[PDB]
Amino acid sequence: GIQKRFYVSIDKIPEHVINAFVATEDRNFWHHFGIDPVAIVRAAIVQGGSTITQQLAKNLFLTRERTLERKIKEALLAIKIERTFDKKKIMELYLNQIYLGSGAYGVEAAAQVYFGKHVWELSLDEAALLAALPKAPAKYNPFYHPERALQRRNLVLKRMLEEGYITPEQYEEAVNK
Amino acid sequence: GIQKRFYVSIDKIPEHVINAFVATEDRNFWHHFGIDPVAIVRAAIVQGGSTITQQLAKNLFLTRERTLERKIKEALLAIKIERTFDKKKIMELYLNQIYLGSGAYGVEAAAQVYFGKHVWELSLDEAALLAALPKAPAKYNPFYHPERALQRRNLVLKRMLEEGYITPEQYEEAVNK
Repeated sequence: GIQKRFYVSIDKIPEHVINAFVATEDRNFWHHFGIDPVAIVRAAIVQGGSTITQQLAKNLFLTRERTLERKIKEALLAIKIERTFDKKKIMELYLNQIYLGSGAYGVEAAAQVYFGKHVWELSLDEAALLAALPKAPAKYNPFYHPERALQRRNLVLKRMLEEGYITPEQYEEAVNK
Repeated sequence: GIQKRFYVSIDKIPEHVINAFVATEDRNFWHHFGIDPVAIVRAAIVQGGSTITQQLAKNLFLTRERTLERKIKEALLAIKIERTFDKKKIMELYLNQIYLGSGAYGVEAAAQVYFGKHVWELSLDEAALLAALPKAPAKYNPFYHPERALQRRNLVLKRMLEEGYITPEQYEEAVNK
């Protein structure tokens, strides 16, 4: 098996993990149609970028190209995908394919590599750490950059708090874990 | 909802339906890697064509193009998909997106439109009918071409028999339903 090991359906994935990934990478994921116009504009201002669906598309290309052309092929695919499968399913696929450093593909493989346990056994702070990796697994890998990894984790937590996915009490406890 | 209505996970889909689709469209689906070299060659001889994974890719393009270029973009996607998700999952996705005529997308929407019931409530002969549609939903639609639809159904049954997915007794009973 290439790395197609450890697939877990959406219904067995913690609300905290889903929310951590949404708040951090595509805050308005549940409502757009593949691409986020507002996000794209609000991005120009100050970060920014793609939607979860786009990141999923980006990884369906056998090649690792980044031209402007490819970015459009991604957004078109993203849009078509959104017309074919629902949000919970897209979230499921995305979460199980995403590279999270240390040879870990998907939330499950990650939960074990980083916390010796199952994704559904993860705490809030443990979920926040996974969501902080996608941006750059190698730059924020807790194994050798526990410092950048840590602050980016608390940043995800701060994001989740702003989205209302967790309470202030829940926030204070997590950032100190 | 566009048509993203009626999604059913692989584990709730009858062995007869899966097998009917495999035997008919990608006999050696469980063992290839996205494309089937032997199938492609054995195809030239006498039919032939793509793998289930390829058909899935073909439908992730917002456009309905058929150039040689697009056929290659499909096979590359197919190959990448196979390296990302396992067979049972690919089968799940494919089966839920495939157009089967009469506005029906996926096996579920099909089971209802054609047999007023749920995919898991389908009989062997009912499963054989669904597998006969992908080739040309409009050419074999039971609603207006019950004649072509019928013989192609029995052809799927004959295929399933040859693959050993059903017994001779099971075959005789179905072709007469």
